[PDB]
Amino acid sequence: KPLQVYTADNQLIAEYGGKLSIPVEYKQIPPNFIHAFLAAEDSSFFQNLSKEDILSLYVNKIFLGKNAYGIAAAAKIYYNKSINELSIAQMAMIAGLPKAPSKYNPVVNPERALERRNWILGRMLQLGYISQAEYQKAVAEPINLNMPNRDLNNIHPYAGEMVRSELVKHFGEQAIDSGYKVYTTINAKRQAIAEKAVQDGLEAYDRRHGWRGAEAHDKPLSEFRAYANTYPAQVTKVNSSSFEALMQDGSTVTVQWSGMSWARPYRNANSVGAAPSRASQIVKVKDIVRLRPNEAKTAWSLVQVPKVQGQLIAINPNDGSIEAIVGGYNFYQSKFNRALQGWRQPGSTIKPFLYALALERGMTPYSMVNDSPITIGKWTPKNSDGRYLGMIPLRRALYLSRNTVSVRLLQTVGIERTRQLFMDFGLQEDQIPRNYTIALGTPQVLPIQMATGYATFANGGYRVQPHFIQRIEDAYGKVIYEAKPEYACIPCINAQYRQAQRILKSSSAYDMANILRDVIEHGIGRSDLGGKTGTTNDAKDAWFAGFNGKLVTVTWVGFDQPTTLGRREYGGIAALPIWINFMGQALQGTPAAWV
Amino acid sequence: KPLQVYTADNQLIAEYGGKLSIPVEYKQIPPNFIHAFLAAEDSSFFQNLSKEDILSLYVNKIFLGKNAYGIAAAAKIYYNKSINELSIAQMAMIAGLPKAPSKYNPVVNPERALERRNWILGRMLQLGYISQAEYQKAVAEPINLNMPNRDLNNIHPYAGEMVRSELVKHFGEQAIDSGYKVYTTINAKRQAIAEKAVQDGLEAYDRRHGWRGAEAHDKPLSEFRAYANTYPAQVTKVNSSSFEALMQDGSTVTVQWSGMSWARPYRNANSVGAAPSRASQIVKVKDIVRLRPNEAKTAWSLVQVPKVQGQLIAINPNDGSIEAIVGGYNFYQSKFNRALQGWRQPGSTIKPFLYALALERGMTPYSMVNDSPITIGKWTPKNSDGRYLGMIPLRRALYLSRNTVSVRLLQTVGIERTRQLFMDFGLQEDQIPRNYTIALGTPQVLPIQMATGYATFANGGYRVQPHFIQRIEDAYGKVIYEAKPEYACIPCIQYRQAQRILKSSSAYDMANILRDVIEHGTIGRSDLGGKTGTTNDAKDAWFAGFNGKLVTVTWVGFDQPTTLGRREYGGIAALPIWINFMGQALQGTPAAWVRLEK
Ligand SMILES: *C(=O)[C@@H](NC(=O)/C(=N\OC(C)(C)C(=O)O)c1csc(N)n1)[C@H](C)NS(=O)(=O)O
Ligand SMILES: *C(=O)[C@@H](NC(=O)/C(=N\OC(C)(C)C(=O)O)c1csc(N)n1)[C@H](C)NS(=O)(=O)O
Repeated sequence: KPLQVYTADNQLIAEYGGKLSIPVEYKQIPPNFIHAFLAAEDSSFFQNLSKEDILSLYVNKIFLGKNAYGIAAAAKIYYNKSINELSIAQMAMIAGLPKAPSKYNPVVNPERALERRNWILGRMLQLGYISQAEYQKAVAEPINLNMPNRDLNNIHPYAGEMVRSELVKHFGEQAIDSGYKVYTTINAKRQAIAEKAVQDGLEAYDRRHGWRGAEAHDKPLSEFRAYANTYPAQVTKVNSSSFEALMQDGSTVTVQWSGMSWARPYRNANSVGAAPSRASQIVKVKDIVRLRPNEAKTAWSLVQVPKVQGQLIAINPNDGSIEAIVGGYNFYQSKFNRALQGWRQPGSTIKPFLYALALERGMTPYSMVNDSPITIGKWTPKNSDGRYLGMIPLRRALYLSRNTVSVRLLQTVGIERTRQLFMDFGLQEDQIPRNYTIALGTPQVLPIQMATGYATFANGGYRVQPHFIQRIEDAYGKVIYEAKPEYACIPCINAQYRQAQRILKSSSAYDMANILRDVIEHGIGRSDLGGKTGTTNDAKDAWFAGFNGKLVTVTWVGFDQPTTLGRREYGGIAALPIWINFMGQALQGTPAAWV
Repeated sequence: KPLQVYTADNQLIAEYGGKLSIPVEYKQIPPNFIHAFLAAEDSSFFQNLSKEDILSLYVNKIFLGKNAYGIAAAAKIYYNKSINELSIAQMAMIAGLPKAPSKYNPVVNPERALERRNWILGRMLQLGYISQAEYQKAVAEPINLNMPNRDLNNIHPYAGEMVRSELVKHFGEQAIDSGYKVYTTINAKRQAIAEKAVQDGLEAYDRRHGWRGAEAHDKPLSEFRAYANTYPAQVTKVNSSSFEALMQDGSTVTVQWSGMSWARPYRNANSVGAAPSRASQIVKVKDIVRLRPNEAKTAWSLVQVPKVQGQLIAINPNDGSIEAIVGGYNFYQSKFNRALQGWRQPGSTIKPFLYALALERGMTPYSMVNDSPITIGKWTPKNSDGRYLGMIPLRRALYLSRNTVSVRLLQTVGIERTRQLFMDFGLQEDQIPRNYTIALGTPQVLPIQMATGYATFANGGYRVQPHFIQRIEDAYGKVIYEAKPEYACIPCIQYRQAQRILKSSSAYDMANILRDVIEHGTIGRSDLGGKTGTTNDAKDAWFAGFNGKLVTVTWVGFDQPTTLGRREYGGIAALPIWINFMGQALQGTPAAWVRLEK
């Protein structure tokens, strides 16, 4: 009974196997397997009937490491075999594990394991259980691990892993052994859209930054893996306008000029070389490249896995339901989920929060704010363009992200009142400094926390908690957990007990939502959308946080090791296209839904 | 449901607790405990109130290290507390364990444990779960582990551990979690006798070789343990005829001259110094000594834990039932079991086996054998006393353990026939050389193997297998295992008949040679036979003996082979232990001898 993961549309997306026990009838056990146990220790005081008799009481229970309880579970976990498919050497390997299933474990100590195994094999021979022929064959046999994957997550990988890693982080490995059916809030259609939007958007950034050369040269093709619809290939012949490449299935393909002409060489983030004029400028024979076929598989193109990373998080602003989550370019690259674990600075993307606090004090979007030079101790917060617009409306100050106005508003609204608000918005106390730079978007945040914050605007001023579990059923069919979330608007559900806490005045949240809608309509065929771009120092991060009354989406683009994305790569350039693509498709065929 | 260890007499002597889970109703959990779990991680995506509802599904299952499954089992294992007796700091400590019950465990990483705990306490404060008063109190609170012992083995330690260690060696730690009742072959009365006989015998050897000085000097008293009716004490004041010592309970005691005057100093294995004339010659202030009190209490005496080791193994020669087992001086001094793990040379104790084969070939105890110098290619075996008795009867050659006669009999018998016999009674093929020195007792053996050997004489020529399990019951009362041993004599008690490894007449004649050896070369008994043994430079002292109902093998020696002394023999050293045990174990039982079946 594995841990089962479902989307909100009843689709089984992942299965997590825990502690495994496959009981077998004693008479079904190969005699050599019993012999391997009998030879595993020099002396039994319980040729020797008694140990065989007492072995039958433990044979399906013995902890053999790596979640294996009993001989059948070990045969499955280690070799993906039935006990009847095991070789003498593999039987001797398993029989050496009861004593210390870590010291003699073949996964952790392969040397120490073979030492123990060969000793048992030698003893099986001395005891007459095996012939010298069987013995020589078995000692020469390598470890031969064929460990099946028991963590099945090949449909919506980020969504599946979110469940396993969270249960394990909070409740440890026993959470998987439970055999529970976890019904998530994940919308499979929206999840599929998000995965494609992040892939396309990262590839769009990547391509405009240029060809970075083959990922490897003169390395074995078998050491590479396909992912994100990219297939490792080896360059075998280079011509003037085309090249030949060897695939992982042994077939040779040809890439025509049209499939590689895009390859202007990357020089740095703000520079690409001249458009290629010959295939020899792009590839060398023995290069390990990535290719992509078309739908028919009649044509192939030279592609590139982006070095840049990204994420997308989409929540329901009324209850905090996580509808879609993408934590990187592709889950094969690494299990790392940037939506939940990726601490980055939010930049201008934090301003709607602070400005909503100014609106709380009695200001209006039209209220005049002062964009002039300022000082705190010695520090001078300067504007992006080194310009000062003087007295301007609050809404224009926000749209143009004026840093002196922000610092001035922080002084008006007080640091602590803002820190408490950032905390109400979802933000971590420890990650929020007790200084004036917070008005700038200096606190490190998680994209999920930003989504929670933007939901306050979409919902009318309420604090919602992001959640991914709708219900949990036991293996026997009983509902053991039903989500009871805090709702911003209870009448809104029935287009439910817990009412969410109001963290912002209704009028301030509504005003900020409309400023955000005006911002998105001065920088999809929809009129119910609002949003804010963000970019950090030296374009180390590109953000877009936006919403409608039914859905909040936060997109991020950047390198894991903070490096410039490029002079031209503002939040509005790199993150915004991902947001648009997802939102346009996720909201296609839904009526206008404002605050 | 722990693993229960029982004696043949249906008496519980040990309990082994495995994986523990004490389920609790959610409403019975202190709110601060739930708060500690809520504060254990920065973000929950299941404030964060949803984690509370999901926590109820895991609260009795969460693996918290050291066999603890669930909050109540951790409160018990770590603090011997109920969840309602836990402090805020202890609740924060437990709540920090789910993530990594090894990287944050207070038993293994106390530094990492406190780091994680204090962080959780800090977060409980920031979340408003605890006041600053509750917080300052809790951070200042030390680890405060009060771990109850769940491996109860304080009655017959070597017997209890034999069961736990064997199940764990063959079937791993899951063997304990099974909740099975093991009804063993151990006789509690005989086991109690054996423990006392080994202790007394080792102490008798020890005392005559002199005072070796305190076991430690300027070391912490808390690092020592009481065992074998010896209590660690620290010398605090030394006078002319007496000394003051600090006990583990904090009380100061006085040892008078009478309690320490025995302390002639050990000079070497064959020498002791002058009798002490003042307490300063025996003890220094800050010395870690062992003391012993009266039957009630009035005075204390300076005692010494022997450096010498010993063992005793007693089996039933008809089925191989292990009736008594003592693996060393004290299980608390050394967990190691010399009866089952102590590979040593048997010396002259092997001779009855070789001489028995010579009887199979048609020789009689009276047959003349040649005790003269002999050369086996390169090797020249010499006799113990460097004497040669010439033509002597086979039985006298055995009694006086004549090495040249043994080598001559090995040539008559043949190495392989001998090796086959050694293997037949349990000796290990790898431990038996393919040379003439085997006649002298050079193969490395276990005392349990020697007991199995000597049972062939007591039973009339049969191979029995030593065994400690009579039956196993599950927690629900069902018999899941019943011993089906090989019996030497079935009418004597399915049923399994043991294999004959020696001729009835050979076993009978060797038994009577052994009887003569014990009756006329050393209890009010005439049904006993036995053999002494001593190895080169008295590195080992043995006594293997029996009656028709019981075989006992005793051994004395140092773990790192060193001489016992010139005088220290068979002897002398291992024989008094055997006598003491046998005399008492057989007290009130009729005469029991072997049976001839030509
Ligand atoms: C908003 O994201 C805003 N960015 C900034 O205030 C920050 N850097 O801006 C400069 C121009 C210095 C840059 O080098 O990009 C900033 C805030 S916190 C941090 N680490 N950097 C931009 C200007 N507004 S947007 O509308 O262009 O996104
Ligand atoms: C038998 O145990 C017999 N001992 C010997 O043959 C051995 N050593 O004897 C000497 C005298 C050297 C000794 O110091 O004890 C011997 C056998 S195997 C080995 N490594 N050494 C003794 C003397 N006879 S008994 O009657 O005491 O058993």
